[PDB]
Amino acid sequence: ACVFFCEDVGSNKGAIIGLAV
Amino acid sequence: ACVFFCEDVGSNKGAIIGLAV
Amino acid sequence: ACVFFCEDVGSNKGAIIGLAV
Amino acid sequence: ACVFFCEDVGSNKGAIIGLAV
Amino acid sequence: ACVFFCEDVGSNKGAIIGLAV
Amino acid sequence: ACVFFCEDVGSNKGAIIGLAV
Amino acid sequence: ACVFFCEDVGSNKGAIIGLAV
Amino acid sequence: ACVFFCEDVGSNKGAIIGLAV
Amino acid sequence: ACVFFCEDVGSNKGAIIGLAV
Amino acid sequence: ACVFFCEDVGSNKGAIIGLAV
Amino acid sequence: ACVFFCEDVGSNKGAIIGLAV
Amino acid sequence: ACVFFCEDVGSNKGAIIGLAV
Repeated sequence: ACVFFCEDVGSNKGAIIGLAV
Repeated sequence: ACVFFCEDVGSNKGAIIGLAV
Repeated sequence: ACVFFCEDVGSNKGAIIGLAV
Repeated sequence: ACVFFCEDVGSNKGAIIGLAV
Repeated sequence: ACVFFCEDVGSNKGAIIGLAV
Repeated sequence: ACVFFCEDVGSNKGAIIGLAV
Repeated sequence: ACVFFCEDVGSNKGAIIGLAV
Repeated sequence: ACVFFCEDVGSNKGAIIGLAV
Repeated sequence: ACVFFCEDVGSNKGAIIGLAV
Repeated sequence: ACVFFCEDVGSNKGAIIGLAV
Repeated sequence: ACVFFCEDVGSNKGAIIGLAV
Repeated sequence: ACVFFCEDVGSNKGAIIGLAV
């Protein structure tokens, strides 16, 4: 899998986290 | 806006994320 | 302290975050 | 949205920047 | 000086670049 | 192209690498 | 090729960018 | 798990890769 | 706190370092 | 020595790793 | 060995650098 | 100019810093 660096929609500040896809 | 790499306050968690400002 | 990159235990969508250790 | 680290197309410049998607 | 990672307003794609301040 | 961070399929020790996509 | 981080000659606001060398 | 950035001893160039631990 | 990248005042060889702000 | 972030030549793999020089 | 991104102790300086371990 | 990420020889720990060249 790969890590996407995306805003967390489950965060009221749209913090950019790593998403493991 | 800017993206800064910061520890998210308010917790013990120690998470460092991209904050959009 | 150092910046670690770890899976966020508890997160429900396989998140990877910086961590201040 | 996500931020990817990509070479900006269309040029010779070779610039790599954060693209917001 | 420091490098801020910010959207370029002189870019029609808001590409995130390093700004030297 | 963009820099992706993905697991290295085939690698025997769970390696994560940049990938030029 | 390698990712270099260099000042963008020509840019009018002291920009620093990745560069594919 | 976390990603350690370490030389690969299974590489004759000691390339630094992400190790998933 | 956030990771800034700044010139190291005092350093005699134009060093750029992370800075915990 | 320096660490550069480069695509490892010789292959199709597209791996980008830290090279020590 | 590994490279970690850590604040260098012993000072007020707040410098974050790559430590080789 | 560009930033090289190199061990500081004026450091007894060979810490990797950004060198402005």
